[PDB]
Amino acid sequence: FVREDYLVRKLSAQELQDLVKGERKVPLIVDFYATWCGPCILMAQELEMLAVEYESNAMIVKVDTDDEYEFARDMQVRGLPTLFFISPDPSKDAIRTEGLIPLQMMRDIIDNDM
Amino acid sequence: RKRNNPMNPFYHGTIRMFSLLILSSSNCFRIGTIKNSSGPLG
Amino acid sequence: AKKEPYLKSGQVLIVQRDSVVIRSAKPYLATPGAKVHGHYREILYEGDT
Amino acid sequence: YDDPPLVCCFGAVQKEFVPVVRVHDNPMHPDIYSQWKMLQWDPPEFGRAPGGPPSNVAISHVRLGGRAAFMGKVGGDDYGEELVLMMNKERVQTRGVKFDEGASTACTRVKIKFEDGKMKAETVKEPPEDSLLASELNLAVLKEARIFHFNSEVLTSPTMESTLFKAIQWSKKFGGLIFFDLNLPLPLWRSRNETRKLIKKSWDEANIIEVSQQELEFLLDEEYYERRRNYTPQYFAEDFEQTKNRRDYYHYTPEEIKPLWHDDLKLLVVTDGTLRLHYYTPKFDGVVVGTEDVLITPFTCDRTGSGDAVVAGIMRKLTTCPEMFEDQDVLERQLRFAVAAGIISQWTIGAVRGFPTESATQNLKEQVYVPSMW
Repeated sequence: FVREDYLVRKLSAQELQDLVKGERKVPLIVDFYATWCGPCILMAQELEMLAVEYESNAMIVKVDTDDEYEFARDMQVRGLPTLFFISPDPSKDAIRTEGLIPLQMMRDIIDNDM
Repeated sequence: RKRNNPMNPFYHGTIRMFSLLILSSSNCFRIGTIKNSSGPLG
Repeated sequence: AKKEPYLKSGQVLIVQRDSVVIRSAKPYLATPGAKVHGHYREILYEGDT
Repeated sequence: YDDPPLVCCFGAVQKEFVPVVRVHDNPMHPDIYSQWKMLQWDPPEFGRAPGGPPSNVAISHVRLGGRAAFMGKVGGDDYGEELVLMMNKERVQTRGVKFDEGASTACTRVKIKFEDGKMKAETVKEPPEDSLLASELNLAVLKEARIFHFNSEVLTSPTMESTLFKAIQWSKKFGGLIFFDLNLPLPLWRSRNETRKLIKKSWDEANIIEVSQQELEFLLDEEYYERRRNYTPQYFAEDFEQTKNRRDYYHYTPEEIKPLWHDDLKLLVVTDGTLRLHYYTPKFDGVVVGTEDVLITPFTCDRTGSGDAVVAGIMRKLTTCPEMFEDQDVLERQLRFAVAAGIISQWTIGAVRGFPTESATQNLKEQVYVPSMW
Protein backbone atom coordinates (compact mmCIF):
# COMPACT_ATOMS: atom_id res chain seq x y z
CA PHE A 1 0.00 0.00 0.00
CA VAL A 2 2.91 2.32 0.81
CA ARG A 3 5.65 2.78 -1.77
CA GLU A 4 9.24 2.45 -0.59
CA ASP A 5 11.20 5.68 -0.34
CA TYR A 6 14.46 4.29 -1.79
CA LEU A 7 14.99 2.40 -5.04
CA VAL A 8 18.74 1.72 -4.77
CA ARG A 9 19.34 -1.67 -3.14
CA LYS A 10 22.27 -2.49 -0.86
CA LEU A 11 24.08 -5.72 -1.74
CA SER A 12 26.81 -7.82 -0.16
CA ALA A 13 30.06 -8.82 -1.84
CA GLN A 14 28.68 -12.31 -2.47
CA GLU A 15 25.38 -10.99 -3.83
CA LEU A 16 27.20 -8.57 -6.14
CA GLN A 17 29.46 -11.44 -7.23
CA ASP A 18 26.41 -13.52 -8.15
CA LEU A 19 24.83 -10.55 -9.94
CA VAL A 20 27.94 -9.93 -12.04
CA LYS A 21 28.40 -13.65 -12.77
CA GLY A 22 24.78 -14.05 -13.83
CA GLU A 23 23.32 -13.02 -17.16
CA ARG A 24 22.56 -9.30 -17.39
CA LYS A 25 20.37 -7.45 -19.89
CA VAL A 26 20.65 -3.88 -18.56
CA PRO A 27 23.73 -1.95 -17.35
CA LEU A 28 24.67 -2.46 -13.71
CA ILE A 29 25.87 0.54 -11.69
CA VAL A 30 27.66 -0.25 -8.42
CA ASP A 31 28.10 2.44 -5.77
CA PHE A 32 30.70 2.24 -3.01
CA TYR A 33 29.76 4.40 -0.03
CA ALA A 34 30.16 4.89 3.70
CA THR A 35 27.68 6.58 6.02
CA TRP A 36 30.48 8.55 7.71
CA CYS A 37 31.47 10.08 4.35
CA GLY A 38 30.03 13.55 3.78
CA PRO A 39 30.09 13.48 -0.04
CA CYS A 40 28.20 10.17 -0.04
CA ILE A 41 24.94 11.89 0.95
CA LEU A 42 24.90 13.95 -2.25
CA MET A 43 25.88 10.87 -4.24
CA ALA A 44 23.06 8.94 -2.56
CA GLN A 45 20.50 11.54 -3.64
CA GLU A 46 21.98 11.70 -7.16
CA LEU A 47 21.81 7.92 -7.54
CA GLU A 48 18.23 7.90 -6.25
CA MET A 49 17.38 10.40 -8.99
CA LEU A 50 19.23 8.27 -11.55
CA ALA A 51 17.34 5.15 -10.43
CA VAL A 52 14.08 7.06 -10.86
CA GLU A 53 15.26 8.05 -14.35
CA TYR A 54 16.18 4.50 -15.46
CA GLU A 55 13.14 2.53 -14.30
CA SER A 56 14.00 -0.88 -15.78
CA ASN A 57 16.75 0.16 -18.23
CA ALA A 58 19.49 0.08 -15.58
CA MET A 59 20.31 -1.52 -12.23
CA ILE A 60 21.62 0.66 -9.39
CA VAL A 61 23.16 -1.05 -6.36
CA LYS A 62 25.29 0.15 -3.46
CA VAL A 63 28.00 -1.54 -1.39
CA ASP A 64 28.97 -0.27 2.05
CA THR A 65 32.73 -0.18 2.55
CA ASP A 66 32.27 -0.65 6.31
CA ASP A 67 30.94 -4.17 5.62
CA GLU A 68 32.95 -5.05 2.48
CA TYR A 69 36.24 -3.22 3.02
CA GLU A 70 38.38 -6.04 1.63
CA PHE A 71 36.03 -6.45 -1.34
CA ALA A 72 36.28 -2.72 -2.05
CA ARG A 73 40.07 -2.83 -1.85
CA ASP A 74 40.14 -5.81 -4.23
CA MET A 75 38.02 -3.93 -6.80
CA GLN A 76 40.58 -1.06 -6.90
CA VAL A 77 38.61 1.46 -4.85
CA ARG A 78 40.88 4.32 -3.77
CA GLY A 79 38.29 6.53 -2.08
CA LEU A 80 34.67 7.57 -1.86
CA PRO A 81 32.40 8.20 -3.65
CA THR A 82 33.35 5.59 -6.29
CA LEU A 83 31.07 4.25 -9.03
CA PHE A 84 31.48 1.16 -11.21
CA PHE A 85 29.62 1.01 -14.53
CA ILE A 86 29.42 -2.65 -15.58
CA SER A 87 28.22 -3.38 -19.11
CA PRO A 88 25.90 -6.35 -19.74
CA ASP A 89 28.38 -7.64 -22.34
CA PRO A 90 31.15 -9.62 -20.58
CA SER A 91 33.53 -8.83 -23.46
CA LYS A 92 33.53 -5.11 -22.63
CA ASP A 93 35.38 -3.60 -19.67
CA ALA A 94 33.80 -1.75 -16.76
CA ILE A 95 34.38 1.94 -16.03
CA ARG A 96 35.30 3.30 -12.60
CA THR A 97 34.50 6.95 -11.89
CA GLU A 98 35.88 8.75 -8.84
CA GLY A 99 34.35 11.86 -7.30
CA LEU A 100 30.98 13.60 -7.29
CA ILE A 101 30.43 13.36 -11.05
CA PRO A 102 27.34 15.06 -12.52
CA LEU A 103 24.11 13.24 -13.26
CA GLN A 104 24.53 14.05 -16.96
CA MET A 105 27.93 12.34 -16.82
CA MET A 106 26.31 9.15 -15.51
CA ARG A 107 23.63 9.39 -18.20
CA ASP A 108 26.28 9.79 -20.90
CA ILE A 109 28.31 6.85 -19.59
CA ILE A 110 25.25 4.59 -19.41
CA ASP A 111 23.98 5.60 -22.86
CA ASN A 112 27.23 5.62 -24.85
CA ASP A 113 29.40 3.07 -23.02
CA MET A 114 27.18 0.31 -21.57
CA ARG B 1 16.14 -27.20 46.30
CA LYS B 2 18.31 -28.68 43.57
CA ARG B 3 16.10 -31.79 43.49
CA ASN B 4 12.87 -29.96 42.64
CA ASN B 5 14.50 -28.59 39.48
CA PRO B 6 12.41 -30.11 36.63
CA MET B 7 25.14 -25.71 30.16
CA ASN B 8 26.13 -29.20 29.04
CA PRO B 9 29.84 -29.83 29.78
CA PHE B 10 29.96 -32.42 26.99
CA TYR B 11 28.68 -29.87 24.45
CA HIS B 12 39.59 -1.51 38.27
CA GLY B 13 38.94 -0.14 41.75
CA THR B 14 39.19 -0.97 45.44
CA ILE B 15 36.11 -1.77 47.52
CA ARG B 16 35.43 0.51 50.50
CA MET B 17 32.87 -0.90 52.95
CA PHE B 18 31.58 0.26 56.32
CA SER B 19 27.32 0.90 51.94
CA LEU B 20 30.00 0.55 49.26
CA LEU B 21 32.37 3.01 47.59
CA ILE B 22 34.92 2.32 44.87
CA LEU B 23 38.38 3.89 45.13
CA SER B 24 40.37 3.99 41.90
CA SER B 25 42.59 6.27 39.82
CA SER B 26 39.56 8.52 39.24
CA ASN B 27 39.68 9.78 42.84
CA CYS B 28 43.16 8.87 44.18
CA PHE B 29 46.36 10.40 42.83
CA ARG B 30 50.04 10.50 43.76
CA ILE B 31 51.80 13.73 44.76
CA GLY B 32 55.59 13.81 44.82
CA THR B 33 79.51 -10.87 61.80
CA ILE B 34 77.93 -10.00 58.45
CA LYS B 35 76.18 -6.94 57.03
CA ASN B 36 72.96 -5.97 58.79
CA SER B 37 69.94 -6.81 56.64
CA SER B 38 66.20 -7.04 57.24
CA GLY B 39 64.87 -10.58 57.41
CA PRO B 40 63.78 -13.46 59.63
CA LEU B 41 65.49 -14.12 62.95
CA GLY B 42 64.10 -17.65 63.34
CA ALA C 1 58.06 24.10 49.82
CA LYS C 2 59.23 26.92 47.59
CA LYS C 3 60.55 24.49 44.96
CA GLU C 4 57.48 22.24 45.11
CA PRO C 5 54.07 22.36 43.42
CA TYR C 6 51.11 23.24 45.59
CA LEU C 7 49.37 20.39 47.37
CA LYS C 8 45.71 20.05 46.46
CA SER C 9 42.49 19.35 48.31
CA GLY C 10 41.93 15.90 49.74
CA GLN C 11 43.04 13.57 52.51
CA VAL C 12 46.41 11.84 52.84
CA LEU C 13 45.65 8.19 52.05
CA ILE C 14 49.09 6.61 51.53
CA VAL C 15 52.42 7.79 52.95
CA GLN C 16 55.62 6.55 51.30
CA ARG C 17 59.34 7.37 51.17
CA ASP C 18 59.18 10.29 48.73
CA SER C 19 55.48 10.64 47.87
CA VAL C 20 51.95 10.65 49.24
CA VAL C 21 48.74 9.43 47.62
CA ILE C 22 45.76 11.75 48.09
CA ARG C 23 42.08 10.83 48.02
CA SER C 24 40.53 13.94 46.51
CA ALA C 25 38.01 15.85 48.63
CA LYS C 26 36.01 19.04 48.15
CA PRO C 27 35.58 21.44 51.09
CA TYR C 28 32.39 23.44 51.57
CA LEU C 29 32.30 26.54 53.75
CA ALA C 30 29.37 26.79 56.17
CA THR C 31 28.59 29.73 58.43
CA PRO C 32 27.17 29.21 61.94
CA GLY C 33 23.51 28.26 61.93
CA ALA C 34 23.77 26.10 58.80
CA LYS C 35 22.29 22.61 58.86
CA VAL C 36 24.34 19.60 57.76
CA HIS C 37 22.15 17.12 55.86
CA GLY C 38 23.64 13.75 56.76
CA HIS C 39 25.52 11.83 59.42
CA TYR C 40 29.28 11.38 59.42
CA ARG C 41 30.62 9.14 56.65
CA GLU C 42 27.23 9.24 54.91
CA ILE C 43 27.21 8.42 51.20
CA LEU C 44 26.04 11.40 49.14
CA TYR C 45 25.26 11.12 45.44
CA GLU C 46 25.44 13.83 42.80
CA GLY C 47 22.87 16.56 43.39
CA ASP C 48 22.08 15.54 46.96
CA THR C 49 21.54 18.36 49.43
CA TYR D 1 57.91 37.50 -9.57
CA ASP D 2 54.65 38.69 -8.04
CA ASP D 3 53.67 38.36 -4.36
CA PRO D 4 52.61 36.28 -2.49
CA PRO D 5 55.00 33.47 -3.53
CA LEU D 6 53.42 30.89 -5.80
CA VAL D 7 52.77 27.31 -4.73
CA CYS D 8 52.17 24.32 -7.01
CA CYS D 9 49.73 21.50 -6.28
CA PHE D 10 50.52 18.31 -8.20
CA GLY D 11 48.13 15.43 -8.68
CA ALA D 12 44.54 14.76 -9.69
CA VAL D 13 41.73 17.32 -9.75
CA GLN D 14 38.53 15.74 -8.47
CA LYS D 15 35.21 16.87 -7.03
CA GLU D 16 35.11 15.87 -3.34
CA PHE D 17 36.49 12.30 -3.20
CA VAL D 18 38.03 11.91 0.23
CA PRO D 19 40.86 9.36 -0.25
CA VAL D 20 41.31 8.17 3.35
CA VAL D 21 38.89 5.26 3.88
CA ARG D 22 38.92 2.81 6.79
CA VAL D 23 36.40 0.67 8.69
CA HIS D 24 34.10 2.37 11.20
CA ASP D 25 32.14 0.46 13.84
CA ASN D 26 29.24 2.95 14.14
CA PRO D 27 27.22 2.86 10.91
CA MET D 28 23.96 4.72 10.41
CA HIS D 29 20.91 3.65 8.42
CA PRO D 30 22.01 2.33 5.00
CA ASP D 31 19.26 4.29 3.20
CA ILE D 32 18.25 7.27 5.35
CA TYR D 33 21.04 9.73 4.60
CA SER D 34 19.34 12.27 6.87
CA GLN D 35 20.86 10.30 9.77
CA TRP D 36 24.39 10.40 8.35
CA LYS D 37 25.02 13.92 9.67
CA MET D 38 25.30 12.39 13.16
CA LEU D 39 28.55 10.82 11.94
CA GLN D 40 29.74 14.31 11.01
CA TRP D 41 29.56 15.48 14.62
CA ASP D 42 30.63 12.06 15.97
CA PRO D 43 33.14 11.15 13.27
CA PRO D 44 35.54 8.25 12.92
CA GLU D 45 38.93 9.32 14.23
CA PHE D 46 40.55 9.02 10.80
CA GLY D 47 37.82 11.26 9.37
CA ARG D 48 38.04 14.10 11.89
CA ALA D 49 39.69 16.51 9.43
CA PRO D 50 39.67 14.70 6.07
CA GLY D 51 41.87 15.80 3.20
CA GLY D 52 41.24 15.55 -0.50
CA PRO D 53 42.73 16.11 -3.95
CA PRO D 54 45.46 18.75 -4.38
CA SER D 55 42.94 20.95 -6.21
CA ASN D 56 41.15 21.39 -2.88
CA VAL D 57 44.41 22.59 -1.32
CA ALA D 58 45.02 24.96 -4.24
CA ILE D 59 41.53 26.47 -4.02
CA SER D 60 41.77 26.83 -0.24
CA HIS D 61 45.22 28.41 -0.51
CA VAL D 62 43.99 30.97 -3.04
CA ARG D 63 40.96 31.76 -0.87
CA LEU D 64 43.31 32.39 2.07
CA GLY D 65 45.09 35.11 0.09
CA GLY D 66 47.81 33.07 -1.62
CA ARG D 67 48.70 32.35 -5.24
CA ALA D 68 48.54 28.74 -6.41
CA ALA D 69 48.96 26.76 -9.61
CA PHE D 70 47.66 23.26 -10.34
CA MET D 71 49.74 20.74 -12.30
CA GLY D 72 47.83 17.82 -13.77
CA LYS D 73 45.97 16.44 -16.75
CA VAL D 74 42.25 16.33 -17.57
CA GLY D 75 40.33 14.99 -20.53
CA GLY D 76 38.91 17.04 -23.35
CA ASP D 77 35.31 16.17 -22.52
CA ASP D 78 32.69 18.19 -20.63
CA TYR D 79 33.78 17.06 -17.16
CA GLY D 80 37.39 18.13 -17.65
CA GLU D 81 36.29 21.53 -18.91
CA GLU D 82 33.97 21.92 -15.92
CA LEU D 83 36.77 21.01 -13.50
CA VAL D 84 39.12 23.48 -15.18
CA LEU D 85 36.40 26.15 -15.05
CA MET D 86 35.87 25.51 -11.34
CA MET D 87 39.60 25.87 -10.74
CA ASN D 88 39.69 29.03 -12.89
CA LYS D 89 36.79 30.77 -11.11
CA GLU D 90 38.74 30.24 -7.88
CA ARG D 91 41.71 32.10 -9.44
CA VAL D 92 43.91 28.99 -9.45
CA GLN D 93 46.47 29.07 -12.26
CA THR D 94 45.48 26.64 -15.01
CA ARG D 95 48.52 27.05 -17.30
CA GLY D 96 49.94 23.86 -15.77
CA VAL D 97 46.87 21.82 -16.76
CA LYS D 98 47.27 19.56 -19.81
CA PHE D 99 44.26 18.49 -21.88
CA ASP D 100 43.78 15.07 -23.47
CA GLU D 101 41.21 15.07 -26.27
CA GLY D 102 40.95 11.28 -26.47
CA ALA D 103 40.51 10.63 -22.73
CA SER D 104 37.43 10.65 -20.50
CA THR D 105 37.94 12.78 -17.39
CA ALA D 106 37.82 10.86 -14.09
CA CYS D 107 37.04 7.59 -15.90
CA THR D 108 39.09 4.40 -15.51
CA ARG D 109 38.83 1.25 -17.62
CA VAL D 110 38.93 -1.90 -15.47
CA LYS D 111 38.48 -5.62 -16.10
CA ILE D 112 36.50 -7.71 -13.62
CA LYS D 113 38.01 -11.10 -12.74
CA PHE D 114 37.17 -13.87 -10.28
CA GLU D 115 40.54 -14.93 -8.90
CA ASP D 116 40.37 -17.59 -6.15
CA GLY D 117 36.59 -17.31 -5.88
CA LYS D 118 36.55 -13.57 -5.11
CA MET D 119 35.63 -10.77 -7.49
CA LYS D 120 38.53 -8.46 -8.36
CA ALA D 121 39.34 -5.71 -10.83
CA GLU D 122 42.48 -4.67 -12.70
CA THR D 123 43.13 -1.39 -14.49
CA VAL D 124 43.02 -1.54 -18.29
CA LYS D 125 43.38 2.17 -19.14
CA GLU D 126 44.35 4.74 -16.54
CA PRO D 127 42.32 7.96 -16.22
CA PRO D 128 43.81 11.20 -17.58
CA GLU D 129 44.34 12.42 -14.01
CA ASP D 130 46.86 9.60 -13.54
CA SER D 131 48.31 9.91 -17.06
CA LEU D 132 50.48 13.03 -16.94
CA LEU D 133 53.89 12.57 -18.57
CA ALA D 134 57.16 14.27 -17.71
CA SER D 135 57.11 15.90 -21.16
CA GLU D 136 53.75 17.53 -20.33
CA LEU D 137 55.07 19.40 -17.27
CA ASN D 138 55.03 23.20 -17.10
CA LEU D 139 58.59 24.40 -16.48
CA ALA D 140 57.65 28.03 -15.79
CA VAL D 141 55.29 26.96 -12.99
CA LEU D 142 57.90 24.66 -11.46
CA LYS D 143 60.47 27.46 -11.67
CA GLU D 144 58.25 30.09 -10.04
CA ALA D 145 56.63 27.90 -7.38
CA ARG D 146 58.24 28.14 -3.94
CA ILE D 147 56.39 25.13 -2.47
CA PHE D 148 55.64 21.92 -4.38
CA HIS D 149 52.66 20.03 -2.95
CA PHE D 150 51.47 16.51 -3.71
CA ASN D 151 49.62 13.57 -2.14
CA SER D 152 50.35 9.86 -1.89
CA GLU D 153 47.52 9.14 -4.34
CA VAL D 154 49.99 9.59 -7.22
CA LEU D 155 52.01 6.69 -5.77
CA THR D 156 49.14 4.39 -6.77
CA SER D 157 49.94 5.16 -10.43
CA PRO D 158 53.33 4.35 -12.02
CA THR D 159 53.06 7.03 -14.71
CA MET D 160 52.24 9.66 -12.11
CA GLU D 161 55.00 8.28 -9.88
CA SER D 162 57.64 8.85 -12.57
CA THR D 163 56.17 12.24 -13.48
CA LEU D 164 56.11 13.22 -9.80
CA PHE D 165 59.76 12.32 -9.28
CA LYS D 166 60.81 14.23 -12.40
CA ALA D 167 58.79 17.23 -11.20
CA ILE D 168 60.42 16.97 -7.77
CA GLN D 169 63.87 17.04 -9.36
CA TRP D 170 62.87 20.08 -11.42
CA SER D 171 61.43 21.90 -8.40
CA LYS D 172 64.44 21.15 -6.20
CA LYS D 173 66.71 22.43 -8.98
CA PHE D 174 64.96 25.83 -8.96
CA GLY D 175 64.95 26.09 -5.16
CA GLY D 176 61.39 25.09 -4.31
CA LEU D 177 60.26 23.21 -1.21
CA ILE D 178 58.55 19.82 -1.36
CA PHE D 179 55.33 19.46 0.66
CA PHE D 180 54.27 15.84 1.15
CA ASP D 181 50.66 15.70 2.36
CA LEU D 182 50.21 11.95 2.75
CA ASN D 183 46.43 11.42 2.58
CA LEU D 184 46.72 7.64 2.37
CA PRO D 185 44.08 6.19 0.01
CA LEU D 186 42.19 2.94 0.68
CA PRO D 187 44.83 0.56 -0.82
CA LEU D 188 47.67 2.05 1.26
CA TRP D 189 46.08 0.99 4.57
CA ARG D 190 46.49 -2.75 3.95
CA SER D 191 49.70 -3.22 5.94
CA ARG D 192 52.42 -1.02 7.37
CA ASN D 193 55.53 -2.47 5.72
CA GLU D 194 54.32 -2.34 2.12
CA THR D 195 53.15 1.26 2.57
CA ARG D 196 56.48 2.22 4.15
CA LYS D 197 58.37 0.74 1.20
CA LEU D 198 55.98 2.43 -1.25
CA ILE D 199 56.29 5.89 0.34
CA LYS D 200 59.94 5.79 1.44
CA LYS D 201 61.31 7.58 -1.65
CA SER D 202 58.71 10.36 -1.67
CA TRP D 203 59.03 10.65 2.11
CA ASP D 204 62.79 11.23 1.79
CA GLU D 205 62.24 13.67 -1.09
CA ALA D 206 60.08 16.00 1.05
CA ASN D 207 61.01 19.04 3.14
CA ILE D 208 57.55 19.48 4.71
CA ILE D 209 55.34 16.54 5.66
CA GLU D 210 51.79 16.57 7.05
CA VAL D 211 50.28 13.35 8.40
CA SER D 212 47.22 12.66 10.49
CA GLN D 213 47.52 11.02 13.89
CA GLN D 214 46.09 7.80 12.46
CA GLU D 215 48.49 7.90 9.51
CA LEU D 216 51.53 8.39 11.75
CA GLU D 217 50.47 5.67 14.19
CA PHE D 218 49.81 3.27 11.31
CA LEU D 219 53.24 4.06 9.87
CA LEU D 220 55.00 3.46 13.21
CA ASP D 221 52.87 0.98 15.21
CA GLU D 222 49.08 0.87 15.52
CA GLU D 223 48.82 -1.77 18.26
CA TYR D 224 51.39 -0.15 20.56
CA TYR D 225 49.63 3.22 20.61
CA GLU D 226 46.21 1.59 20.87
CA ARG D 227 47.45 -0.29 23.95
CA ARG D 228 48.99 2.89 25.37
CA ARG D 229 45.69 4.75 24.94
CA ASN D 230 43.70 1.99 26.66
CA TYR D 231 46.01 1.73 29.68
CA THR D 232 44.45 2.55 33.06
CA PRO D 233 46.34 2.37 36.38
CA GLN D 234 45.09 -0.28 38.77
CA TYR D 235 45.22 1.60 42.08
CA PHE D 236 45.88 5.34 41.78
CA ALA D 237 46.84 7.92 39.17
CA GLU D 238 50.39 9.23 38.91
CA ASP D 239 49.13 12.83 38.95
CA PHE D 240 45.84 14.65 39.43
CA GLU D 241 45.31 15.52 35.75
CA GLN D 242 45.26 11.78 35.02
CA THR D 243 42.21 11.41 37.30
CA LYS D 244 39.98 13.47 34.98
CA ASN D 245 39.80 10.77 32.26
CA ARG D 246 40.32 13.46 29.63
CA ARG D 247 40.73 12.76 25.93
CA ASP D 248 44.20 11.52 25.04
CA TYR D 249 46.38 14.13 23.35
CA TYR D 250 49.63 12.18 23.52
CA HIS D 251 52.60 14.05 22.05
CA TYR D 252 55.02 11.71 20.30
CA THR D 253 58.64 12.14 21.30
CA PRO D 254 61.23 12.85 18.58
CA GLU D 255 62.80 9.51 19.55
CA GLU D 256 59.59 7.80 18.40
CA ILE D 257 59.63 9.93 15.23
CA LYS D 258 63.29 9.02 14.56
CA PRO D 259 62.50 6.16 12.11
CA LEU D 260 60.58 8.61 9.91
CA TRP D 261 63.09 11.48 10.17
CA HIS D 262 65.66 12.33 7.51
CA ASP D 263 68.15 15.09 6.78
CA ASP D 264 66.13 17.30 4.39
CA LEU D 265 63.03 17.36 6.62
CA LYS D 266 62.47 20.94 7.80
CA LEU D 267 59.04 20.52 9.41
CA LEU D 268 56.75 17.61 10.22
CA VAL D 269 53.18 18.31 11.34
CA VAL D 270 50.93 15.66 12.91
CA THR D 271 47.29 16.75 13.02
CA ASP D 272 44.67 15.31 15.37
CA GLY D 273 41.95 17.00 13.40
CA THR D 274 41.90 20.66 14.36
CA LEU D 275 42.22 19.78 18.06
CA ARG D 276 45.98 19.17 18.11
CA LEU D 277 48.84 20.17 15.78
CA HIS D 278 52.02 18.32 16.75
CA TYR D 279 54.99 19.92 14.98
CA TYR D 280 58.54 18.58 14.73
CA THR D 281 61.62 20.40 13.44
CA PRO D 282 65.30 19.41 13.55
CA LYS D 283 65.79 21.88 16.43
CA PHE D 284 62.58 21.68 18.47
CA ASP D 285 59.16 20.06 18.75
CA GLY D 286 55.84 20.84 20.37
CA VAL D 287 52.07 20.89 20.05
CA VAL D 288 49.58 23.63 19.17
CA VAL D 289 46.31 23.29 21.09
CA GLY D 290 43.26 23.85 18.92
CA THR D 291 39.53 23.20 19.13
CA GLU D 292 36.47 22.40 17.04
CA ASP D 293 32.75 23.08 17.15
CA VAL D 294 30.57 21.39 14.55
CA LEU D 295 27.67 21.15 17.02
CA ILE D 296 27.27 24.93 16.74
CA THR D 297 25.69 24.28 13.31
CA PRO D 298 24.41 20.68 13.41
CA PHE D 299 22.53 20.96 10.10
CA THR D 300 25.29 22.49 7.93
CA CYS D 301 28.42 20.95 9.47
CA ASP D 302 30.59 18.80 7.20
CA ARG D 303 34.20 17.86 7.91
CA THR D 304 35.15 17.28 4.25
CA GLY D 305 37.98 19.57 3.18
CA SER D 306 39.10 20.49 6.71
CA GLY D 307 42.56 18.97 6.33
CA ASP D 308 42.89 20.71 2.98
CA ALA D 309 42.18 24.01 4.75
CA VAL D 310 44.76 23.22 7.44
CA VAL D 311 47.42 22.36 4.85
CA ALA D 312 46.58 25.45 2.79
CA GLY D 313 46.88 27.65 5.88
CA ILE D 314 50.23 26.07 6.71
CA MET D 315 51.50 26.80 3.20
CA ARG D 316 50.07 30.33 3.27
CA LYS D 317 51.92 31.15 6.48
CA LEU D 318 55.10 29.35 5.36
CA THR D 319 55.41 31.27 2.09
CA THR D 320 55.17 34.64 3.88
CA CYS D 321 56.90 33.83 7.20
CA PRO D 322 60.31 32.20 6.67
CA GLU D 323 61.00 32.52 10.42
CA MET D 324 58.47 29.73 11.05
CA PHE D 325 61.12 27.09 10.34
CA GLU D 326 63.47 28.55 12.97
CA ASP D 327 61.29 30.19 15.66
CA GLN D 328 59.05 28.03 17.84
CA ASP D 329 56.83 30.84 19.14
CA VAL D 330 56.34 32.22 15.62
CA LEU D 331 55.62 28.69 14.39
CA GLU D 332 52.87 28.19 16.97
CA ARG D 333 51.40 31.64 16.30
CA GLN D 334 51.22 30.96 12.56
CA LEU D 335 49.87 27.42 13.05
CA ARG D 336 46.95 28.85 15.02
CA PHE D 337 45.93 30.48 11.72
CA ALA D 338 45.75 27.06 10.05
CA VAL D 339 43.80 25.76 13.05
CA ALA D 340 41.22 28.53 12.57
CA ALA D 341 41.07 27.84 8.82
CA GLY D 342 40.37 24.18 9.52
CA ILE D 343 37.72 25.09 12.10
CA ILE D 344 35.76 27.32 9.70
CA SER D 345 35.96 24.73 6.91
CA GLN D 346 33.94 22.27 9.03
CA TRP D 347 30.89 24.57 9.09
CA THR D 348 29.71 24.13 5.49
CA ILE D 349 28.49 21.26 3.33
CA GLY D 350 31.04 20.65 0.59
CA ALA D 351 34.81 21.05 0.60
CA VAL D 352 35.17 23.72 -2.09
CA ARG D 353 31.98 25.51 -1.05
CA GLY D 354 33.10 25.98 2.55
CA PHE D 355 36.73 27.05 2.20
CA PRO D 356 37.29 30.15 4.37
CA THR D 357 38.79 33.45 3.32
CA GLU D 358 41.78 35.06 5.00
CA SER D 359 39.66 37.74 6.68
CA ALA D 360 37.25 35.24 8.23
CA THR D 361 40.10 32.96 9.30
CA GLN D 362 41.96 35.81 11.01
CA ASN D 363 38.72 36.97 12.65
CA LEU D 364 38.03 33.50 14.05
CA LYS D 365 41.64 33.13 15.20
CA GLU D 366 41.42 36.41 17.12
CA GLN D 367 38.02 35.47 18.56
CA VAL D 368 39.00 31.98 19.73
CA TYR D 369 42.43 32.70 21.20
CA VAL D 370 43.40 35.20 23.89
CA PRO D 371 45.21 38.29 22.51
CA SER D 372 48.57 37.17 23.92
CA MET D 373 48.40 34.04 21.74
CA TRP D 374 47.98 35.95 18.46
